[PDB]
Formats: sequence, C-alpha cells, structure tokens
Amino acid sequence: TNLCPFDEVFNATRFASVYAWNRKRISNCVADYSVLYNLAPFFTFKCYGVSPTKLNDLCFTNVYADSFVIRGDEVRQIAPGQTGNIADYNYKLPDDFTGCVIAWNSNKLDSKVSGNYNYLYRLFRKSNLKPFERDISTEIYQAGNKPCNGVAGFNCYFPLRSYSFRPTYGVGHQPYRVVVLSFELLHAPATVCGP
Amino acid sequence: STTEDLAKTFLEKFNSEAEELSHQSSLASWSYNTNITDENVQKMNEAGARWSAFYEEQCKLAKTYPLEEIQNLTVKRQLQALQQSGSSVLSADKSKRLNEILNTMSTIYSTGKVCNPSNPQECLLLEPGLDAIMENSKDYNQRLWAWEGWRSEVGKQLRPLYEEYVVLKNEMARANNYEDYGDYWRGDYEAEGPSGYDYSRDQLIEDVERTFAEIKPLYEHLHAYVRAKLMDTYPSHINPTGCLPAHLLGDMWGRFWTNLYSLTVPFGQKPNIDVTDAMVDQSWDAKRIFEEAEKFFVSVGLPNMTQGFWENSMLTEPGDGRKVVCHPTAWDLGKGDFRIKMCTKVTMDDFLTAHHEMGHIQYDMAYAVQPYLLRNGANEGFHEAVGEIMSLSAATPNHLKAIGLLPPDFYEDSETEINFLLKQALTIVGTLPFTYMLEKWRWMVFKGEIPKEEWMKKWWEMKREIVGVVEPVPHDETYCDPAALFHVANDYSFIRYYTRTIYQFQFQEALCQTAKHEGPLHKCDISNSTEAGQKLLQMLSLGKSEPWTLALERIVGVKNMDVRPLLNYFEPLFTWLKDQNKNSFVGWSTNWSPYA
Ligand SMILES: *[C@@H]1O[C@H](CO)[C@@H](O)[C@H](O)[C@H]1NC(C)=O
Ligand SMILES: [Br-]
Ligand SMILES: [Br-]
Ligand SMILES: [Br-]
Ligand SMILES: [Br-]
Ligand SMILES: [Br-]
Ligand SMILES: [Br-]
Ligand SMILES: [Zn+2]
Repeated sequence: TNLCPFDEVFNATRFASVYAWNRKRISNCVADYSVLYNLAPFFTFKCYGVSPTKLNDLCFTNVYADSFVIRGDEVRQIAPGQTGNIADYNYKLPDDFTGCVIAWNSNKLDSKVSGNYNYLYRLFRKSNLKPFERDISTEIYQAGNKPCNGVAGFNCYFPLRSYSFRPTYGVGHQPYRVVVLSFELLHAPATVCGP
Repeated sequence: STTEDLAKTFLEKFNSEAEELSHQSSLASWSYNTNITDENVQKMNEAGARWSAFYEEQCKLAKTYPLEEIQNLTVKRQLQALQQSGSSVLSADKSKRLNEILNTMSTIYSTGKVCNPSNPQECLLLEPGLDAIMENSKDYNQRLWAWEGWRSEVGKQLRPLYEEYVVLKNEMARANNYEDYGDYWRGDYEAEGPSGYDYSRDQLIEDVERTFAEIKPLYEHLHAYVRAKLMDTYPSHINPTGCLPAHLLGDMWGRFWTNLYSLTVPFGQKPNIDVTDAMVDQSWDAKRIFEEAEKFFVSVGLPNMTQGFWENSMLTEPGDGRKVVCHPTAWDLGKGDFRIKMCTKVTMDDFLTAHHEMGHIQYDMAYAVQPYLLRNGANEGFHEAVGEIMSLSAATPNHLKAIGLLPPDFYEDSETEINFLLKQALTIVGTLPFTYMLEKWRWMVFKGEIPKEEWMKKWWEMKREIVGVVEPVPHDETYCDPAALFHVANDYSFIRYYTRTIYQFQFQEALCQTAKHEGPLHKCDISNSTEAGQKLLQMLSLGKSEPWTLALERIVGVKNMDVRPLLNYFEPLFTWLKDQNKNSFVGWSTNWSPYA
C-alpha cells in the first residue's frame, strides 16, 4: 500500500510562481484522492475528460501534478480553451486536456500586511505558450523596434511582474493555490491505481 | 509599431504599478482617518508623496505617444487622463506666489474671528459660533452683525488676495490652452467622444442658463411663499414685493434655505416622518442599518457587500481610544477593497446616509472592471447624484413599510407630503439660484467681463436679479463677499452642486419609469425592481470610459441635462405654492433695499 506523495504537493510550505510552475511526477503508488476536505472556504475542483467521483477506482501510467499561485480571478484561465495573461504567457492547458484543476483561497498563508511580492507572473511574451510549456526566460521584452540592449532603453520591459498580496485585498485579488492533476494513459501497465 | 500598440504595452505595464501604488496611498490614508496620530500623518504624507511622484513621472512617459495616432478610444481616454497637470507650467517665482496666496486664504478663513459690538469679549469663529447664529437666530440685529462682521473682517482681507488670485490663476490657465480659469474649470465637462456625444466647454454655460430659466418659475413661487412667511417674523424689514435680505435665509450665505423650515412649514401641526423611535424600539444597531442597505441593493439586482467590507470598514466610532473625526465617507482603496467610514448612530439620518454611502460603493464596485485611470464617475456630479437617489427611495413610506419601521396601517397625510416637499425645496430648489449665480459671477470675473471696480457692484446686482436676495448693508469694492464662502476661498469649483441636483432627479425619474411606479415621483421606491438595477448598472459599470453624455443616455435616454424630472418631482408643491401665493406678489423688484 504505497501512498502517493500528495502531502508534498497540496500541503507544501510554499508554492511556485506561475511562470515557473512546479510539476511533481507521481508513479508506482496508491492514489487516495479523498483527503482533500476543503482547506479553504472558497475552493474549486473542476475536472475534464475524467470523473472525480470514482476517480480513486481507475489506473493511469503517470500522474503529473502542477502547482503554482495566481489571483482569484485568474483561476478561470486554468482550463481548456481559455485566454488571458496566465493562460497565454504562464500556464496553458490543451483543448483536449484530461484531468482536474484544484484551486483554493490562500489569503492566510500567502498574504502579508507589508505586501507579499514573492509570487511572480509573466506579463509580456512574443507569443502564446504551447500547452504545458514552461518559460522561465528573463530576457528583456522588446515592444518597439529599437533593440532593447539588455536593459535601459525606451519601450523595453522586464517580462516578469510581481503579485502583490495584501490580506485586505478583495477575493479576486487574493492569492489562490492551484494544483493541476494531469492523468496519462498509454494503457499497458497503468502503475498508479489507488483503490 | 502603430504607437497605439506601443502605448497599449506601456498601459499594460502602467496598470500594475499604478493600481497598487494607489492602494498603498489609500491604506496609509485609511490608517490616519481611522487612527489620527502624529506617526500616521507621516505615513500618509510619505505614501501620497510616493504616489504623486510616480504619477507625474508616468505622465511624461505617456506624453511620448501622440494622441492624434491612436484609434482605440479606451487607450486614447487612458492616455488623455495621464495629462492635464496644472500649475507646473507656471514659472517658479509665480508658482510659489500662487500657493502662498491659496494657503493664506484658506487660513484666514478657517481662523477668522468676528466680535459682537455689544460685547468685545464675545469674538466667535465661523464654526461653531457664527454658524450657530445664522442657523438658529430669529433676531434681525443679531443676524446682521454676524453677517456684516464676517464679510467685513474675513471678506476684506481676502479682497486683494483674490485680485492677485484671479490674475495668477488666469495665467496658468492661459498657459494650458484654456481661455481663462473659468474655462479651465469647465474642462471637467468637456467630452470629445464619438458622433454627437461631444460636449464643448462653452456649452455648459448655455445648458445651465437654459435649465435655470425653466427652474425660475418654481423658485419664484418658493421665494414668494418664504417671503410671505418671513413677514410674520421680520415685519419691519421685509418688503412683500422686494428681494429677501441676505442675512435672514438660514445660514451665513443663503446657500441653503433648509433652516427656514420652522418659520415656513406649510402644516406645522403635522410632524415629519421620523422612524428613529422605531429603530430603537426594535433594538437596531449600526450593523443592522447596513444590512438593510445591502438588502435594498440586492433587491434591485446589485451585488452584495464584499466580505472585506464588513471586516475592514469603520461602521461605528471606535471605543478603544482611537481618535477619528466623524465624517461620512465611502472609500475605494482599489484591489477589491471597498470600505465605509461612518460613526453610525441609530437615527433616521444615519440610516439614510448609509444608503447614500453604500450607493457610492456600488458605483465603485461596478466600474472596477474598467482600467484604473477610468475608475470614476462620468463627471464630477455623477457620484453624489447616484448616492442621493438611494436616500430618496429609502426614505419613502413605501420602503419604510416594507422594512418594518412604519406600521402597515400607516396613513400618510397629504399635508405631511407637502411638509416634506417644502423641506426638500428649501434645500434642493433654494440652493440652485445661489449656486448658479455664484459660479456665473466667478466665470465672468475670470473671463474679464467684470472689472475689479465692479466686482461687488455686479455681485449684488446679480444677487438681486437672479437670486432675489438683497444685501442689508451697501458694500464698496473693498469687500469680497464671494470670498467669504468656503468654496471660493479654497479654490473649489461650485457648479457641481447645480448639475448633480439635476442629474439625480433625471436618474430617479428614469429608474422609476423602468420600475413602472404609478403616482407622484417623490413617492417612488425602486426597491425590488431588478430592471431598474440593470439600467442603473449600464451607467455605473461604464465609469469614466465613455463621455458623460453617453453615460447619461444609458440610464435616462437623453444625452444632456433636463430639469423636467426635477419639476416633476416638485409638481405637487408647485400647485400648492401657486394656490398659496394667489394673493401674494410673485417675483421681486431689484430697486428696494433694507437701507433704502
Ligand atoms: C493537509 O493538512 C490537513 C490538516 O493538517 C489535512 O487534513 C489534509 O489531509 C492535508 N492534505 C493532504 C493532501 O495531505
Ligand atoms: Br468538502
Ligand atoms: Br466660537
Ligand atoms: Br458620520
Ligand atoms: Br458666463
Ligand atoms: Br454674500
Ligand atoms: Br414616475
Ligand atoms: Zn456622498
């Protein structure tokens, strides 16, 4: 009875910035999906292609868990066929995505009175991300036509911005922790079952 | 390139630094307003210093994008907002002369004393001394020395400062392509929006004058009825066919006739509706008041209050030693943070103003979807008009019966209705000629149509003619009586109190027609009309992203000011006043003076 390390992913001390989102490979274990009570008043559990009810009855070869922190009104962008800064430049799910998206409020853990600037996101990129792509580039974004030289110069921008998180923010501006469970099935072995 | 696309990227970056920098200024400002402290003054000053610093840097950045090259009106309207600074164009030696004068005028007004000639030991400030005399005294002579003394002591000191103030303010306006400082002030109504939604600055004078001519007949009958009632109090000084003396109108300037209600009440045997005793009877607290206000906005399809609104607002004077000055305000700190700061009491007044302040909040929540630079009322008068119409529906007997502060058996007398309409007219209708004449005088002074040898000659010529108010003592050109008002001495535009008065009845009539309310407009209650809310939301969500004419059209259907909703509101009083004045002179002759 090998329990899959879900305590590592969901109950981690700190999550990754969405531009540098964190993927945790899970294999050869017993997946107990029933431990997620709410751990937040405002909480989201959306699944695509698979049914979360009777989810701990199926088997998959590999199960990838992506985790990061975004704002409350960017949670809708973690879904197939979505557009916006987070979907376009930070984390993109495919149209035929199979899996579940779990989001919950983290105002008590991630907001600070003096402002929490540790969580970052990408604000400019030349093109949208391909599905499941991860861009941690720090190259200066050339908006104009004069090359941006590496720093000082007009119409140049550092591509990454800071999520300021203060506890008095509205729900839409509050930090939400996101876990994306990608289910992979090449049939044959299906080493991750979890009765 | 297509610099718009370059400016969109600049605005994309600006909307993150600006939105949260402005939030720190609000938080520091909230800390001082909810905890007055020497330390908290420093944080508020420094946070605002940071915010004003950043903003003026970004204006320069935004000024490197030709506004004649952008097709997006939203991008254009955002870049447009980042410009229009002010006295920065003024020379350094003239810049500090102006702010010298402004701080001098503000101080000698707020500190000016007036001494009773009968008692030299009795020297009173405006607040609370002279205000108490003008709001309550019925003695002709006691009102006279306070009125003349205020305009003689602080008025004469402001006269040479104002002559320099006009010259300096004009030069800064001329260095901003504006004709004069009055033309500069009318820029708050200029709109260059699409098709026939544009609004020139010169149009404001015509539309205000056009609207006032339609208000004049109603004001004259109110003026005559008040005059006839004041005869029974000042028989030796009231001319039945002449202008009312200025010092007998209920405050220091005659700005509001609200305090003449006791002397002018139609039916003094009928008390005004006051549900304060009911609210204490049912053991209401401050939390209950705002809960009922929240239900009212929910009933019309508007969103609830946010969770942070209940947790972070100050809905009660603190009892833990924190020092705050009790002044009702509704805050839009940004980043989803909406708060109301009220020392709420269990009174009908604070019940009404709570709906008014939450009316401000609903406006702020609606246009939060707009970019930061467009999060404001359509013009300077939209916000207070939106808040006022919430108090109108709340105060109706229709609403109070549904809330449980009136018996379901409640019988409202037609006499009590006229008593209520008369009190409304004293505040609402009485201030309109005062507001219009005052701003018209300042407009012409900046325009240079009133030479400084005629400043006090015109002022009382207009006060006699337009307002029907005559000075009790002749004043030469050493006086400056307009400067004896707070707004004039503190460099504030004044036409907003005229426009938002017209806006609110335009709003209410349109919302009541949508709600299909049958009967007099003043009895209408938009509660439980989701259709009224959507028509309201169609304008609230716009913010300042569209010309105020277009935002006005979304709710009321017309793209300009209209006073017929205001006259419709006061129609029962208009017919009652006409019957009461059928044996009284309606109008005034500008020749008579109390010192004639
Ligand atoms: C996280 O911790 C809470 C309480 O400490 C627990 O109930 C929950 O099951 C934990 N989550 C996971 C994924 O183990
Ligand atoms: Br649950
Ligand atoms: Br005093
Ligand atoms: Br208050
Ligand atoms: Br004029
Ligand atoms: Br005056
Ligand atoms: Br109506
Ligand atoms: Zn208000």
